[PDB]
Amino acid sequence: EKKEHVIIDATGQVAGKLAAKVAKLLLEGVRVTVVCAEEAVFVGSLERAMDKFKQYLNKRCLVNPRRGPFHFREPRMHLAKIIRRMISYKKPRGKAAMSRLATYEGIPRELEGQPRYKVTCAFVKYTGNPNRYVTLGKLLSMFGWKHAEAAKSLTDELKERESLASLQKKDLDKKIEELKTDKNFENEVNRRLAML
Amino acid sequence: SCRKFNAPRHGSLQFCPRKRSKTIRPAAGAFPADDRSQPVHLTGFMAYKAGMTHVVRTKTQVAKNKQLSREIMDAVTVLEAPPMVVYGIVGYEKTVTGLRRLPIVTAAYVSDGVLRRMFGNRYASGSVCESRVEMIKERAHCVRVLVQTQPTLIKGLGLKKAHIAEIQVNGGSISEKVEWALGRLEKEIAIGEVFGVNENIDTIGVTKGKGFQGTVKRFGVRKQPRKSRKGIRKVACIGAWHPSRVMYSIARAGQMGFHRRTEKNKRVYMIGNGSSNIKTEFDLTEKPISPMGGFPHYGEVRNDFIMVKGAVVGARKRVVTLRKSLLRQRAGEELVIKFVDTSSKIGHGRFQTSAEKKAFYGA
RNA sequence: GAAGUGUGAAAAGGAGGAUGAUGAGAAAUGAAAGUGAAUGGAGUGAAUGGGGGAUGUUCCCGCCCGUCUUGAAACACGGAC
RNA sequence: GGGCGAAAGACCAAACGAACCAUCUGGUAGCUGGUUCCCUCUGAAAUGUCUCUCAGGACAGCGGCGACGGGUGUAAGAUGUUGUAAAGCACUAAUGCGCUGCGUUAAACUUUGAAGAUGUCUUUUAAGUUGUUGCCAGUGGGCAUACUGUGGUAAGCAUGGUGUGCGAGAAGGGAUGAACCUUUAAGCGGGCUAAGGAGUCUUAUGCAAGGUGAAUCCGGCGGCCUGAUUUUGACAGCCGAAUUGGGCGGCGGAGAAAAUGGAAGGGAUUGAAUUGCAUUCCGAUGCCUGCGGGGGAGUAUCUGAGUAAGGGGGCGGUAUCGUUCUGCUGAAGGUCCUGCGUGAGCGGGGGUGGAGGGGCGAUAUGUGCAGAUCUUGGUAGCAGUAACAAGGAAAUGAUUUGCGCUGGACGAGG
RNA sequence: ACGCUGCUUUUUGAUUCUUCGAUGUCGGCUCUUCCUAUCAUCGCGAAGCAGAGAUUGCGAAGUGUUGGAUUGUUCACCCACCAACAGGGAACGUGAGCUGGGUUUAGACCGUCGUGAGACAGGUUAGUUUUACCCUACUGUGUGGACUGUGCAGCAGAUC
RNA sequence: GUAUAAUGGCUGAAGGCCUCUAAGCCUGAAGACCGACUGCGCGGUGUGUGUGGCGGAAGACGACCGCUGUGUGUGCAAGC
Repeated sequence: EKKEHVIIDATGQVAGKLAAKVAKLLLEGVRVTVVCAEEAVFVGSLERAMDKFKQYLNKRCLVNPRRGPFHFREPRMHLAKIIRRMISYKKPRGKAAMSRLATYEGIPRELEGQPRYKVTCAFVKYTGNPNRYVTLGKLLSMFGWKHAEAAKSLTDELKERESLASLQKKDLDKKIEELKTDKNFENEVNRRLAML
Repeated sequence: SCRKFNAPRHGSLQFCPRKRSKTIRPAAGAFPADDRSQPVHLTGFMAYKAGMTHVVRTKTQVAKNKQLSREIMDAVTVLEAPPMVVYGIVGYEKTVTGLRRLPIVTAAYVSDGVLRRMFGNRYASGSVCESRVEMIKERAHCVRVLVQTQPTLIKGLGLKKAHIAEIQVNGGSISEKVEWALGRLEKEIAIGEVFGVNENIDTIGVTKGKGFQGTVKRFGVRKQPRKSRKGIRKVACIGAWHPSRVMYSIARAGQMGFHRRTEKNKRVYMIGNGSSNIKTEFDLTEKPISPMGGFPHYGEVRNDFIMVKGAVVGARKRVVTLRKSLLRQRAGEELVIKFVDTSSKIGHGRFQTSAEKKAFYGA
């Protein structure tokens, strides 16, 4: 019955601490889209993160690898798989919850002037290792991801044309302000107020 | 358990699964790297396989190295290549998900062989052209043209239905690539304007079909000894108890041939026209490029042709795709050809030039 | 050294089909296993069950019985219906 | 129990190291398999003695059903018994030195000697509230664990002691498990806890200190214990202020090598896998509280798990004698729909069917099925599958032409 | 050296928890995959490393590791070649895949033992290898155009 | 083609000296990843298929590649 929608921005967010909270929203009937999926971070060193992804790639059905586990190298597909394994997705109540999620690298064009939110507990500056982390985009570019320069471009062009739209809006707030402080303005509105 | 006497495995897993090809004209997987400091050219062509012959060649070593000059006899393949026609332009831009294709520019009049390939044999039952040209110039990271063959000039195929493809345009200045192809719509481009003699080339095609084949032929395993019950053409053990399943790396019986294959580093030897005398040889006679009696199971060569060294994928009358090299090439040794054989390939032919047969018997 | 009883009060009559006649009645009664035709619903998940709710499903729980045995869902035996 | 055999234990009407047919004969089986309705009350043993006894049996122990009959599986005050642990050299047996002392030992050594056990008196001590006897079943392969021995290099090895469990014990928790921790059994409501937990699967909060598998080695810390050097200028190489040796307690690193891809339960986590805490919260069929049902009890109440086994009260098949009813105005049987009962089961309605069918009391039994490689009959899947046949032709076929090799008589047998 | 502490599961023992209304018991031939405790090939330390030839150590499992005489053999032992001819696991991998030389009931000979019928992990010779048409796995094939993008899976050259 | 292992080096404290290391950096393998090469699903688009018959370069049967009357027969060429 619910029809609420939320856009979540992942730029300085620990990837595990965000996934556990995004999955509890999906189970309670909320639609989520996560943008800028290549900017989530992993606490620690790049040598520790590459060793853990290398053991993941080793898992493979010897009899027939086409049946076997599938290793995704795109940041939007990889972070979607971390949210899926937070929950029981084989059962029908979990199939529905996964129908309410969307993920993107960068910011797509339709979501241009709508407000975004961050999760209050996943900021990397609350841990004891601020300034030692790896982004999800640098780790995955070392295993095959190609479109890392085309994602930084698309985000900055939208940021700049979302900043100009704020200058037009702010100046009208000053031109409307002077009109509210007028003479023929008030004596008009005091008449409409007069007829309740 | 531990298996004394090791040997290599039989066959390659690079090409498993071994299915039929889904098409007779496979599309190229990659294109060379653009160097935008050259003039604009094309990177490929489509031709048709005719047959094989000889050539004798002088190995240039005539310096006083202990072998001045050797003779070398080499096998070659001939392909018949009529000129192609351009009828469209295509651009691709770059996104976060990769290459996105822009709307297409068609010329003014699309041929009747291009409409049978697109809509079947029973198909007969503006400024918007100018707006689409501006997009391929603002956007469009890379550019390609749409070309088609002219199979009705080789009347031993019996087609009327053309093969069409997209070929990348190399040479710099994306606005220069477009204006070079705008002055080429509806006209022809010949194979002598693409490849040149003594260059390395790639070929792409489909192999000769053989049907359902046993495992001695598909993979090359041993036969069993003569005393053996239940046949000798087979593999004896298909696995261990555990894992309790058959593996994808075991050899089985099935389809052999009619596969898609790409071959590389084939050297070009000659480029000519079939309706004239082949020369640049050091003997006197005239000799067109076609043997006494004709190429077996093929007619004569009457259009342009190209000659390359060695074997070439596929069967006679099937279409092949030619591509420029993707690697780094050094020079190529100097090529000196001095004889091309044109005896009969049916039986053991002993004459060149049927007038030479006529003067042996008298009458 | 077996297996096999029954039209009806009356032959008043049937025995390829169809159309009919006689009779109180087409003719002892006629279960399950299994099948054909039409029509409603569901499915690409082995199926089936209990709680709680409902014109199929969505949440929770649930391994195949009988038996011998220190000990059985058992790669222990018997069991197609 | 005979034959016959150039000998193989061969052959004697498809089974021969003793043929076939009927009877004795339902031959015997300490061994294997099977043994038919509901609810309810009690509830074991896997040990001792004797046994051609060891896969069995008898006797005794533990349990069920009774009947008859009046008056302590814990402590205290007093007073006896014991020779282990530990320790020791007084006896028996061992063991190094110094020329009286120092050094080392004991299941079959004891000068000493516990904790704990075990007798008797006094309810004229506390606290609490049984005797006699009848008829009989099952059981006599056990196993786990806390603590504690013996043999063994050791074992999820073999064999003893004391308690408690599984067996015969569900349910909540430990991801999963006969035996671990909580706790003892699914009626309808209202409250609270236990073990275990409170990022997410998955019901439910925070505060603080550190941090980012053996011998044998290495480092660190606003940690602690002990020593030394120094503003009369140390340590390091004139400079101007701390320097340093040994140890201890936490923490980290080497030592550290296996065979399908893989496991703090998973995704993950820099404290969401470490340590210390409680002022919050969640969580059973357990506890408290209101109703309902059973069984005891001396009638204000108390009490419900259960295999082998035993007792009480009910439901149903077919008949007899004893009584009391119904059917052609449509019985039984069969099929669909519906009411009552904790249940075994008992009623009613509409089609079909075309002749009989019941209630209640006592009585007689060939008296209730899912299983026995059960008996007889019928029927599925496998599966339109395996296997077999399709013999040379000419519109016609007493005509033309192509191929194969047994063909004709007497006897046995029909 | 004299002493002391570990790891593996390839040896042979120790035990008797599973299977006696049956899980086909040795070796070879054929074929695939995994481990590293590395034999060769690639990179790099030490020396009682002048050079040459070797010896000892670390990173590293991608690719290779053969042909014959005698024996049923596993094993063993020699010849020839080689960059080198490492060691192991997968129901002591693999019999509805084969073969049947070892083992191998019923025929027979010899030696020793027994009065005898007979015995011997003592030697020798002759001695039946059954059935898939079911489910799954795996190989192809089918499941309705033309031109292409991009995710996933496979993967090749090595040595003289 | 990119980034690395063992090892060898640059700058540099802790510890006024020293030091390839504690922050950083350079180099470097038959190895890793990527590319190229083969297969499959899913997308997009000025785009949706010859019923039947006859052939083949295709084929167990289905499918695939072609045409929509251009076969058969005969002659020449080229061979045994």
